[PDB]
Amino acid sequence: DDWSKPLPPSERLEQELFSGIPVEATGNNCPPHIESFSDVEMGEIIMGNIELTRYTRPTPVQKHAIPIIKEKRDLMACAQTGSGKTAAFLLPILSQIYSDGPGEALRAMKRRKQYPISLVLAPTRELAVQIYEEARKFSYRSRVRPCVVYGGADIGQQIRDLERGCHLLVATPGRLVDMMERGKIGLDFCKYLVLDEADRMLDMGFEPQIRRIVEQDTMPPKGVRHTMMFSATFPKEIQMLARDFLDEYIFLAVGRVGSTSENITQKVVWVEESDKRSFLLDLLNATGKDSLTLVFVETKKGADSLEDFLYHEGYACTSIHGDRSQRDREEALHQFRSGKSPILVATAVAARGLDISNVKHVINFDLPSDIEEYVHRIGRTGRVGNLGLATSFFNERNINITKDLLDLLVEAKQEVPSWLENMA
Ligand SMILES: Nc1ncnc2c1ncn2[C@@H]1O[C@H](COP(=O)(O)OP(=O)(O)NP(=O)(O)O)[C@@H](O)[C@H]1O
Repeated sequence: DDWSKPLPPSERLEQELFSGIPVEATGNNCPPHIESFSDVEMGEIIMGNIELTRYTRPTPVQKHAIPIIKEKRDLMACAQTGSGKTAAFLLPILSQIYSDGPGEALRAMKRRKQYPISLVLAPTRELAVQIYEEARKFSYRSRVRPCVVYGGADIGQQIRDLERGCHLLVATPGRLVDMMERGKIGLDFCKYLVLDEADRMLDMGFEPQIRRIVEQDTMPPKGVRHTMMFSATFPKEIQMLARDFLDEYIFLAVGRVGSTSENITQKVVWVEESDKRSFLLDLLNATGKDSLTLVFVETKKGADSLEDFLYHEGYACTSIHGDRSQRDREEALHQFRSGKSPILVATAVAARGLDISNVKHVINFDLPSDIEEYVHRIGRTGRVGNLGLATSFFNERNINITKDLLDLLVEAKQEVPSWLENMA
């Protein structure tokens, strides 16, 4: 049929969905930015819903982003959160899908295995749900049916949610890979790809999964598909990712991009191995007892030992490791956001692809051997809006990383221990 004409409204539905500065651009032929949602005939379903959704003027991001996207041009955008980046890609993407129609491929087959027209990859359940909920707002009265899947939840209901129809898919990388291997999702006709919060997805170690999804499967190559990345920070691993996934794109930054962090306090202390346990105890005693704490250690043997130690000195802690049985799983995780056990001891490898959310204090009991992993770990601080904290224990075992750590601290505008320079 037709995908520009709105469907009959449902009043049951609207009450559900609808509860009441410099900018830099870098690249060829970047189409001029925009006044108001009115320039570019998005189409009725969009502004129909735009007025429903309280949006009055697009956001600074939404405004350099939405036209670039509508003009079939890849982009790499940097913006702090609360900047309205979600609607920035959802609005124009969905607008196109409404105008162009499902597409001859899908049509030619109109259950079970689904082929999404658009794939949005998100780091966490919380953000994935967020994107999903606004997708519903802007797909209301359309024949586009969005879905969301994520880890740390029953896959059975998700699978069945998929089989009801899925044109726009929001997903955490680990769960999407699970769906593909199960034959539930195919990317053969995916025409729009979005990596929201890319830097964080890399911090949690989703890169192998993301490269499985994009590069190693049936997903249309760049130039054919339209690809968009949104990232707070812009590390080198991220510009390499943009190099590999994007095609002659436009670069956007509203506030100027910090290389990393900006909402984490960073504190390095010299602590001999002999003293780490006592030092940790002091750190924890100063913790706002409700605040969640993540403790990284090097080996599993070390993770079980420390956690054992903490539990007997009477702390509510849990461990995630791999001498551990696989479904103690989220049980450890699930106790973490519960506040039942505000201290989680873990190895970096055992925390790969785990949505360890709302962590206020990250403690590197042991430091990794490269600065890139160090960036990954302190990346587990939670919210944007609220300053987070990263304390690292350092000694002679960590000599190799002084200069990298020193440069990072300087570029992050953090206090530099006066002995650290002397070590380099
Ligand atoms: N043009 C707009 N006018 C008013 N409010 C808006 C506009 N665009 C988005 N918002 C609201 O701003 C809030 C935060 O923006 P959102 O759509 O979540 O993107 P975002 O916050 O930049 N991405 P993230 O920070 O990771 O959550 C939401 O409640 C949106 O409904």
